[PDB]
Amino acid sequence: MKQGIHPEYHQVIFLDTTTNFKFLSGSTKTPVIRLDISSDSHPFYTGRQKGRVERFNKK
Amino acid sequence: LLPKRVKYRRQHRPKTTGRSKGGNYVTFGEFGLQATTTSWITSRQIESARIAMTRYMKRGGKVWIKIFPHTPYTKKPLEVRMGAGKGAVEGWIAVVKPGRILFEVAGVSEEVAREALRLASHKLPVKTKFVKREE
Amino acid sequence: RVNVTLACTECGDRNYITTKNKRNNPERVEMKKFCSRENKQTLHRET
Amino acid sequence: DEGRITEYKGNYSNYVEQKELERHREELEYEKYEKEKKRLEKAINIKEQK
Amino acid sequence: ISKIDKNKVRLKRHARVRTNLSGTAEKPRLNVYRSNKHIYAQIIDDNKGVTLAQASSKDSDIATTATKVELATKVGEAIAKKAADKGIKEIVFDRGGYLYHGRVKALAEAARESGLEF
Amino acid sequence: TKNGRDSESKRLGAKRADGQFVTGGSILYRQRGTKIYPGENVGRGGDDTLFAKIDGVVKFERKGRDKKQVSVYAVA
Amino acid sequence: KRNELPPLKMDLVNLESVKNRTIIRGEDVSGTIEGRVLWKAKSFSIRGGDKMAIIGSNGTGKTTFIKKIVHGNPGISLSPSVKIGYFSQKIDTLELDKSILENVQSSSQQNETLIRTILARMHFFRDDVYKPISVLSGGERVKVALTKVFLSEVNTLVLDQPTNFLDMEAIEAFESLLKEYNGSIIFVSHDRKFIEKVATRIMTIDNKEIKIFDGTY
Amino acid sequence: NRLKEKFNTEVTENLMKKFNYSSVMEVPKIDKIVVNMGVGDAVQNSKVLDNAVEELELITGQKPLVTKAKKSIATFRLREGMPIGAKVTLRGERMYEFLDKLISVSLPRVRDFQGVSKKAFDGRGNYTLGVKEQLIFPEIDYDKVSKVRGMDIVIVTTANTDEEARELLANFGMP
RNA sequence: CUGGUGACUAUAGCAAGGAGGUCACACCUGUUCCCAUGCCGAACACAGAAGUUAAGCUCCUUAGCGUCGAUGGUAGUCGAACUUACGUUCCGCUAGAGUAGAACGUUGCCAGG
RNA sequence: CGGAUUGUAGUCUGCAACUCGACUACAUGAAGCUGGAAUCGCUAGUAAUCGUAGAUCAGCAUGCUACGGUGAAUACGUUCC
RNA sequence: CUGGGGCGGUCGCCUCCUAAAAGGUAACGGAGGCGCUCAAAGGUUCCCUCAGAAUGGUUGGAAAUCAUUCAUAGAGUGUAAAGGCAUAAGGGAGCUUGACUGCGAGACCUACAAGUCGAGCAGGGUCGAAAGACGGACUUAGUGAUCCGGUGGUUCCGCAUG
RNA sequence: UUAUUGGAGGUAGAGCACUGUUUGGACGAGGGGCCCCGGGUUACCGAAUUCAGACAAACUCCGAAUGCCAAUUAAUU
RNA sequence: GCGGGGUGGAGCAGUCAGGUAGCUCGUCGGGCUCAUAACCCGAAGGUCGUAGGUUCAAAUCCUGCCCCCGCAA
Ligand SMILES: Nc1ncnc2c1ncn2[C@@H]1O[C@H](COP(=O)(O)OP(=O)(O)OP(=O)(O)O)[C@@H](O)[C@H]1O
Ligand SMILES: [K+]
Ligand SMILES: [Mg+2]
Ligand SMILES: [Mg+2]
Ligand SMILES: [Mg+2]
Ligand SMILES: [Mg+2]
Ligand SMILES: [Mg+2]
Ligand SMILES: [Mg+2]
Ligand SMILES: [Mg+2]
Ligand SMILES: [Zn+2]
Repeated sequence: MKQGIHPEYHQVIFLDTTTNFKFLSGSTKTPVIRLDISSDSHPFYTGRQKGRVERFNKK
Repeated sequence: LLPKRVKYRRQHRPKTTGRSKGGNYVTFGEFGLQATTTSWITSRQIESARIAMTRYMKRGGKVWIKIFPHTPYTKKPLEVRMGAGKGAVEGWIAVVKPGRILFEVAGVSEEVAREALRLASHKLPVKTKFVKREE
Repeated sequence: RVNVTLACTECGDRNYITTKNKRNNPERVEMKKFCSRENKQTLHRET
Repeated sequence: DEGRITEYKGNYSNYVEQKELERHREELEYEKYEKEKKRLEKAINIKEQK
Repeated sequence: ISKIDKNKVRLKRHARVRTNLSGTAEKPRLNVYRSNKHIYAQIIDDNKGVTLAQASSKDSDIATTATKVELATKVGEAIAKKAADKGIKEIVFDRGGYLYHGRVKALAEAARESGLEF
Repeated sequence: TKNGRDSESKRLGAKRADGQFVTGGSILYRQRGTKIYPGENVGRGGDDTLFAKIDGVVKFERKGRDKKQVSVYAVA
Repeated sequence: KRNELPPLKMDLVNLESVKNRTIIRGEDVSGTIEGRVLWKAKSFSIRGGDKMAIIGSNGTGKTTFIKKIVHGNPGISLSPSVKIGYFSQKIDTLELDKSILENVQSSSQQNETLIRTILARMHFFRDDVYKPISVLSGGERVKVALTKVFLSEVNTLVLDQPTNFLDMEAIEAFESLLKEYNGSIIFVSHDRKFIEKVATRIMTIDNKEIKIFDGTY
Repeated sequence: NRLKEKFNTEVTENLMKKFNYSSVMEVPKIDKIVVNMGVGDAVQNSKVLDNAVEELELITGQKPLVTKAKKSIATFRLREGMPIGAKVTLRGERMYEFLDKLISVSLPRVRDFQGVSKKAFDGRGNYTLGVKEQLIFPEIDYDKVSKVRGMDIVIVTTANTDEEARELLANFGMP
């Protein structure tokens, strides 16, 4: 790791407050951080998943 | 019959002494034609001979030409004093030395093969004989 | 690309000829070369 | 022009005039040369045919 | 991935060095071999394949707990003492196909300083 | 025609045979590239000539099946 | 023949002109530095397609008027459509920036072949666009400034003393380009005979006061 | 060093129980992550280069290497020396930081995530992502600019079988 | 026997299978100072030895690829004698390909056991 | 600004609104910054503009026919078309 | 010059083949290049090893760039061809100017004039820790006699003496 | 001059190991004309691979006889 | 075989010296007109024969190929 070419890159703590998936890593944000969709909030990794015929039979 | 492309169109004209470097043992077919003498053989002669055999035989028949005229040859323009370079091309030749197999034929009986290759022998500058395979 | 005469910056003696691009090395080119009078390796510019 | 320093007695109008005549003279001499060369080449070709 | 043999790239380099330098009895070459633990060292004429001296960081009174570069320096001192007797004043250093920065450099400086002046 | 030229020949090849006595600086084998490499007491010139550096005796030699060399060894 | 160079031909890459009712407006711009009334507080307005001109003797304040246009809004009223291209009375380029190419491409987003082709129309050849900008002659510095300010994404041009070091056979190309420019231009120049083709809203500064009329005479 | 520790204990345990290795040193690891941007629009305009060069830096926390042509082609007007953008190499804790900052964060930011491919191994146990929407990393700030460019990621491993690659990646968290 | 390092035309190699390790060598733990990578301690280099024979390394077997390779015979050929024939006859050398076969290295110096 | 186009959901008529009615609500929001060569109408409650009504008609009008509200500019004058 | 002369072509140099396994060898025999280039594409010290195919992958021949495996040379070697180079003569990086001065045993080629190679000595040095390399470039073409005149220097003469 | 030894060199031959040429097959790599997104074809097969047979002054994995250059050798001249 | 050429539908510039393809007539739509022509307003129409390289950039320079014109043969 040279000096003069790398930007600042320090430790940071991500958080998916939609489930408080609270996680540690390093990044270049500049140490309290947000996340919006993650493994424990995404339909695949969490498993969950949210017709003209039906619509016509409604009426 | 020609090559599609060659590096040197003006070659030396080949050697005629000696005997076959190969092409002596009949390989593909059952019968063949074998040169007893040396000469050159051209596109024209080959087309003629092959036509002769393929007409004498019905659609039942299979032929393998075994030579190809790689080597070109030159001739100068007419009515020209000697020298001044080397002439253009007018043909393509395969050299033939005694031993070599010119044509091979498969899909027939020996009598039919004899007559076809007989008809062809008269369209080459070479004395030939009729060959069968070996042991 | 042209002929070039060098010359020593403390006597004035040419002592060398060479060649250079007048495009790529346009400036009054200078290099250290032996000078036979001072008997020392001396800086020689172009003239 | 291209390092060649041409000198001209008079006024900028005289420069314009002199350079005009020189351009014109030069073009004419060039046309003369081309025409003559063309002619002689044609002669060459005919004479070679014969 | 296939991993790479440092020994082999080293030896491929060693050959390119040995193309130039060969040695002789008048001045033999200082063979150097390195390992992740410690160094071996020889001094050899190659007109006959006759190693004229040797020392190692393995089997000696030199062996101590510091595998620090100082142990290389002491290998240098050891071949210096063991070779200056045998009439060897000057030699051709063998980089070994290694690089002249660390343990190699330390051994070389030791040998220089111990009378075995190149 | 568009041809009819060739250059002077340069007299390549061996100039002192094997088992032969040779003085210093003596050309042995003029060439182009290392058709033959040097050996002992032999130098390779800029134009790849091979010249002895010491008086001695010439011996062309092997260097691994596609590579020859040449050595000028002293005599007594 | 003489290897005669091809003529000067300047370009403006495109103005998708919109010609709307007004481009600039300002009111009562107090013209001073300190202790000096350079000109009176006055208004002004510039409209779609105006070949505005300025005529003034020395030490008047034309340059400062243009600086007020280009920076600050004291008594000024600009819009987000106008994107000024400022050609200075000074250099405005980077002297030892290692190429005309770089110093130009800094402010424009176009292809290398188009930009070197424009430079070639300006007679900066293949091996000449890497010349430094300090080395250059005055007229060609001026040309490179103009090219940078053209290929800038702009619609109104603001030109303090163009035509200054340029030659008699590029000033004519410039004359014609400004005559034919679909958009707005504002500029200074002391050449009334250059202005004869160009101007449509002539200005005149004098005696610490201002006047502005339309058309030539 | 959560993920290093995770790998060393838990995944190693699982995987060697699964494949029945004769020793831990048979176990596959990751030697490197390699990013690429691969853009030939710099023949047109070189601003493109410096842009993506800066974004690669922002992502991986380290400056990128500029790749360069080696041969010339007339279709793309690509020539020896003209750069085609950049790559990056990553190994160490940077490797795991980047892994997590994909899996936990940005791969859930996919618009339409139907798992991810089971086929994209070369045949030695080494994987590629052909990524489309380069702004699923936060620090781009895609207001300023909209050319996402896509991107290529290449995970490289010391596994022999694509099977072992799949299972180790599963224990990481990748479908 | 291991390791280092030279020598010999790969008969030495490639390939497959199998085997061993704290005394070597290895992988291996980290960037702590020297030092270093158009970016990364991957490499280079260094402080190291918790850990593992998986790999590299070395050893055993196999003749599938490569390499080497007779005898005999042949093409060719210096020379000679006949003749002009796309040649023959006598002598001497002598291929190339192939066939059988060889071979899965051998030594020399030094430190260890 | 303008309100085309398209999507969804609805209302009325009707024997039934795909081709093929009008209308509404929501969503979207195109072209267009006052038009080249040419050219039309109009001399006063006119032109200009804003609404309204009616026949045909189940339903469908930017059209046709008719009504009022506000309300000009100019006509030198016959040289030219 | 020339398979009469003439036209056409050529005239000097470099590399292949003809050229008959030393060398040399002709023709209006066959194929191609030269009249330069490079202050690094030189010198030196360190390090690196290619092209191409299969596979995986965004803007897709996945030919741009990337990752792996295969691959001993088919790449590259400023530029013709040949001979050579992967123990690098090829590709990068750091420092420099030996692309130096005076010479030169002995050799090649050779009618002559010229051309080529050249250890080694001395001087004064760049690089390398040192050994040691270095009097241009992987080699072979990339040139032009004398007279004449121009420019610079000089422990050289200078029509009695200066 | 011969005998012996050694050596440089790539010819005749032979061979296809590269350079180019070439026959007949087995697959094909995917295109193309034509039919209805995909799928067909009594077809080119650009190619790749492979089996067998063949060509070369400017191809050579190989390689003679002769001729040549010498030798601290012997003989005849 | 040798020598010149191939740029919207026709004829010509531009190639020498590389830098955004131009001129006249024509074609198409619309105008004027009783209708047509002329005339006025707009617009299309050019991988510069083709295929390869060099170049940041090719009508332009280099290569190769297919035609066209003369000569010859
Ligand atoms: N920093 C300053 N301090 C004092 N006076 C100044 C300063 N800057 C400008 N001025 C004066 O303000 C006036 C600005 O003149 P400006 O350059 O605007 O005129 P102009 O119309 O361009 O004339 P020209 O260029 O022909 O001289 C001049 O009087 C100048 O001397
Ligand atoms: K006959
Ligand atoms: Mg040289
Ligand atoms: Mg004649
Ligand atoms: Mg005659
Ligand atoms: Mg010879
Ligand atoms: Mg006197
Ligand atoms: Mg032969
Ligand atoms: Mg031959
Ligand atoms: Zn001096």
